[PDB]
Amino acid sequence: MEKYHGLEKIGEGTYGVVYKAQNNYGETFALKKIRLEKEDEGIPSTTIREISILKELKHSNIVKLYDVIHTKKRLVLVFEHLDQDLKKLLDVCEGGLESVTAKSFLLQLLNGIAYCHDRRVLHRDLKPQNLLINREGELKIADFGLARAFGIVTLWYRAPDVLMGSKKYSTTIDIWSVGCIFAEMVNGTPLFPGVSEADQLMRIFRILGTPNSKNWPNVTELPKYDPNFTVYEPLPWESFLKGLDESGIDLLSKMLKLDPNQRITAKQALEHAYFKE
Ligand SMILES: CC(C)[C@H](CO)Nc1nc(Nc2ccc(C(=O)O)c(Cl)c2)c2ncn(C(C)C)c2n1
Repeated sequence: MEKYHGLEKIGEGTYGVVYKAQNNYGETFALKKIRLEKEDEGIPSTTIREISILKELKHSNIVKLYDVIHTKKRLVLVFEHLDQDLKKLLDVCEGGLESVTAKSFLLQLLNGIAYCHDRRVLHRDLKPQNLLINREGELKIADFGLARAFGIVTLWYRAPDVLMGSKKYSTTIDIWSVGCIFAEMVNGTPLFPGVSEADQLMRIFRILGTPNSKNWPNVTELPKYDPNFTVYEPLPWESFLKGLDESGIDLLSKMLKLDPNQRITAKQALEHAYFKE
């Protein structure tokens, strides 16, 4: 427990409970105590190695990992502390964020993602709960790389190929989640708040169109593709987006391509005219 005190529970995060604490030097940290489904199983050395490599992620928009504390069927990660998450901010912003704010958060999110992607680190569970925000307006991403170590459930940010059973390593999956978060920041409200896997696909297809072999070649190869999906035409973007100019809609349309091979990358998104304005 590397001598920390004043453990204050922030709440229950994705892989465990998070506490604000101070060290014996009086500096502030966030401690994540990893929840172990099978207490007896123990954490293998390969897992400890996969988490510790994440200390090498040093970027102004990635939450810094300082330490990995492993003692006796107990696993604690020491991170920098941030004061809020984007979910808690969006909860008190009626209608969503001002255009200048959403653009500033999207830029920072894509920068942090570009950095990890260049190192072949995936997130795969991006959501407003893991986009942390300080009082200076700086956005930093939490939990990048942890899905590789660790694998009720929010489906709202999951790409349709993942929902249909794709399992391949791919950077495209995080870009879908960014597009869903972008729309949430401008609309106020989540874009595809599904209640199950089947309903999550339906919410997506109702807005963006049911996929087929012509608009997504090779879609029929996904394990849970269903040749009976209801057929929905795509809606015009202007009709379910608000407070976004032409460039913003354009950028958003590129992140929400159903076919992952046509989806914009993080670095491509950072070059888009939306950010020159
Ligand atoms: C749900 C919890 C566990 C949380 C939000 O994602 N995780 C969570 N919240 C943090 N900060 C706060 C502090 C206070 C509040 C508040 O409620 O006022 C919130 Cl939401 C976040 C935080 N800082 C570093 N980390 C690392 C551990 C990465 C954090 N993880």
